[PDB]
Amino acid sequence: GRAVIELREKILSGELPGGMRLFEVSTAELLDISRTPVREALSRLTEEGLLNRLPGGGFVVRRFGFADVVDAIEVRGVMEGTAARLAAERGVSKVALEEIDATVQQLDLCFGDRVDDVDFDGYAALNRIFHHQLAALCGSEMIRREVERASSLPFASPSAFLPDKANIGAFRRSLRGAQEQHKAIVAAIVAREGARAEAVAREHSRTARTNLEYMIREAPELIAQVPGLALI
Amino acid sequence: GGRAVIELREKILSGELPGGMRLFEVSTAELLDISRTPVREALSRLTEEGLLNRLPGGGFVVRRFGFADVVDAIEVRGVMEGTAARLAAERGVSKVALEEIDATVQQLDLCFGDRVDDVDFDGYAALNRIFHHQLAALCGSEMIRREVERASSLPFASPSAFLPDKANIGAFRRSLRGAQEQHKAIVAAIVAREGARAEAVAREHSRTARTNLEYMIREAPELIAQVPGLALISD
Amino acid sequence: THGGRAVIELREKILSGELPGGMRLFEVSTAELLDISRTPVREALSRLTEEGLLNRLPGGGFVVRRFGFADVVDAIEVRGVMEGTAARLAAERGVSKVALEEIDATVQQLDLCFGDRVDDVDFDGYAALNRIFHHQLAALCGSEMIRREVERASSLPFASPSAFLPDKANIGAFRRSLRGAQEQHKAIVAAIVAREGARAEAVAREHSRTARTNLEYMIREAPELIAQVPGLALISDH
Amino acid sequence: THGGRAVIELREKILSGELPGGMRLFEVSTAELLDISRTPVREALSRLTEEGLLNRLPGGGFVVRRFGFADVVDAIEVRGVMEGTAARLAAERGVSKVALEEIDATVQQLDLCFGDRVDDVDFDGYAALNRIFHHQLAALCGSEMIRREVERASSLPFASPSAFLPDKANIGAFRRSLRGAQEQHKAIVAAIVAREGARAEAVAREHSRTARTNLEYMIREAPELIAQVPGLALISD
Ligand code: NA
Ligand code: NA
Ligand SMILES: [Zn+2]
Ligand SMILES: [Zn+2]
Ligand SMILES: [Zn+2]
Ligand SMILES: [Zn+2]
Repeated sequence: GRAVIELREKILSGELPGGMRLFEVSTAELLDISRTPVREALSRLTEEGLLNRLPGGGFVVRRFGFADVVDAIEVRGVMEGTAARLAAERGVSKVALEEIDATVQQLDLCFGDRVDDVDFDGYAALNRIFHHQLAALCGSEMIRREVERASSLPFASPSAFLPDKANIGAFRRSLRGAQEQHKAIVAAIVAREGARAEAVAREHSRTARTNLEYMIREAPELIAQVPGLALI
Repeated sequence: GGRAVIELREKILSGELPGGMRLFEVSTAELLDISRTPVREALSRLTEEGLLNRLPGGGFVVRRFGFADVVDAIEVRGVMEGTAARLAAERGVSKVALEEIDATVQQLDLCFGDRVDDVDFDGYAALNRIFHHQLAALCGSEMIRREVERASSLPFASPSAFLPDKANIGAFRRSLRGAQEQHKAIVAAIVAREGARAEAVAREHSRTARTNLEYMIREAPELIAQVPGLALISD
Repeated sequence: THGGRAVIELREKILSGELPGGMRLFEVSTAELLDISRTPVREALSRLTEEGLLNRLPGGGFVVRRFGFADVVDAIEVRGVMEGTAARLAAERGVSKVALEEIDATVQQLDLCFGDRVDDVDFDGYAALNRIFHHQLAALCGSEMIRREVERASSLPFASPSAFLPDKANIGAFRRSLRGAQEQHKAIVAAIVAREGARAEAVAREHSRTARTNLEYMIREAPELIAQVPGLALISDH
Repeated sequence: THGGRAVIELREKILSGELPGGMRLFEVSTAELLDISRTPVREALSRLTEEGLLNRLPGGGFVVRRFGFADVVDAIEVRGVMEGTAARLAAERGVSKVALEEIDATVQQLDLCFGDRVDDVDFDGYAALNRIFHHQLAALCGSEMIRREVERASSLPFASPSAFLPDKANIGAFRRSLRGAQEQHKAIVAAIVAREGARAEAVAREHSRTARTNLEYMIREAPELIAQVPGLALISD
């Protein structure tokens, strides 16, 4: 319920920092909520990967460094590469293929005549749809939920490195190449080219890594706009 | 908490608590005859393990599995183990971690005799668990170790799942020779910084469990009941 | 040399379709047709067999090799596979400071070909520097055998890295495609520096799909460009 | 034919190391050495340049190509990469019922070369059937260009499937066993049937990568033997 939302907000803002131990009574007091919803909130946020359970009881706010962000992006890329390869090997229905191709055609409409001209917000929304469609493309529920789970951490999400404030020249310029990769993923799946589909979908996740590296080096003010990046 | 986890897992895997059954901490506490505090932890831990799903309106639901789920889970474990192998090959491995896994590989070789059938199956199964735990931790990333171990958390996704004690038969002992050659190649590829090879061999290695599953279905159906949760699957 | 001149002339006659696919060639008849001595012709026939433009027949003579669209696509695929091999081996084995500095310089020069508009691309400069980049990539791991085999896989007129970048292909659609191709050049070098062999191989192999896309664009949208790629106009199943 | 006999004799002399790497060969002096006419010697020297055993010199004539241990390893690497490509393309494009039946028959026949003990292996039977399996794999996708390039990548004596099998057998050089090699043959076919291109490429590449581990063990651990082995004696190191 609302206990999950409030607790999640306090973890993501760094208010409850990594390594902080949390107990049902002391957390219920901190949030000013009953123990029953707090119990559910602590357990749900362990399942989400924001907290770890301690031996002997209680919870601890999970610590994330830059290396964890890079590894989580790498795991999303590996899992998205798996969804793409399995769709290419097993085949995709006419309908599912038509839907993902429609999203790709829609994403092309985000790009103007100059290298800088990109509808950043439209791209970010359509990009989420494309990645959800790719995760479900092979028709396996197990694959879909594992791909979605690898994309569940705030900084591991496909549109995590495209926040509203990152609508700048350098990030927009990068989206052209990223969209060419969306097209190649679909073309490889259609052609039953599993190795290519996996290779492009895995490489595509290096765009978020390259963006993260740009935020660290050239635009540190952007770090705070990425969900989860306030935890680092 | 841990005892509640064990008992609840047993009741799900036996089909006593069938797929689609809604569970609550009060009714589960009553059924297991355990306090609600350990039950609450057991329900949440078994959601993380993938045996239960949380319901939006409260409570939990026992997850249902088909043959396709078993095959996909093994595929995901192999993909993740392939990732651990590639990252250890690209990033490098400490002298100590390398010495430890190599010791496991040397001990695994001692399980094989002169005849194709002469195989210490039980020794192999125990050392195989160690080898796969060492591989998950090899690159030194806690995030990778955690995600590889999670991928191996389903009863049928585990590296040892398709090596139950009763599967100690000719056909299985013969297959272990090639599986051991794959363990050696994984370590050799990592040492040589050959990431593409390390990933390819570790991913292929997981196909051994898929072949074992297919052998159980077609040639030895009596073995199905030896793999946790496999007997419940109807397709 | 007399041998090298016979090679040039004979290659020109094969690529123009003057000596069509399936035509049987012998020393005497080739020497007569080129109006050159038998000694350089013998060398030219053997060198063009090694290049893949002729096949040896059981009997001492040769035959002009016939190519279809499937051959063009497979040749580009083999180049991408071999360039992916050169990239992976450079990433696994390591690259010398000097070789890395040289290929980084080519990548930096290639970036200078791109302007502010998606269309603003120095096409001719890109085509020349692209050849250098691909020669440097073939030699990057330091193996002579690998360099030799990668170069051979890039030896057909339509399998070469700048085959699908003829001077007349300097049009909007091609200039826009070069931006993504250059990002791939950068990623190949970055993956090699990071010892990321799987990534290096994946990007280098994907990079060769740019030529395949250029080919498909020539067939569907710009048929006038087909005749600009050596030997392409001969192919009847485009 | 006179030409073909000159090719065979010259190839034998290069492979044995009798004509070592770096040795310059000229038409008249080579014709005198082999005791053969001018016309067949021209064909032999040109054919062996096309095969990659000789290189042409800038001023005219030929030179026996030098191969060191690093060249052997790189040639096997190129072979594995090309065979991995043949396997992946067969898996992606699909194979006919007939071609699949033929290659599966070869795999079943290869099982017949194994006895109850690890050392109980019919090496000569295995070598012959293995060559067939690799020829069938190269042609499986139906592309003449791919078939041709895979065969070219497998043509150097030390990169050829089934090369030096009795020699490896003598010294226990099957570090990756022949049973493991046969399990890889089965997995290649199974991956192609299943349209699993990434798996087919990975297993076919590993199949050759492990063949190089075996040949490395031999060259390094048996130097006293390789100087008498045709196809290895020519190695310069
Ligand atoms: Na409950
Ligand atoms: Na309800
Ligand atoms: Zn995307
Ligand atoms: Zn294992
Ligand atoms: Zn290029
Ligand atoms: Zn073989």
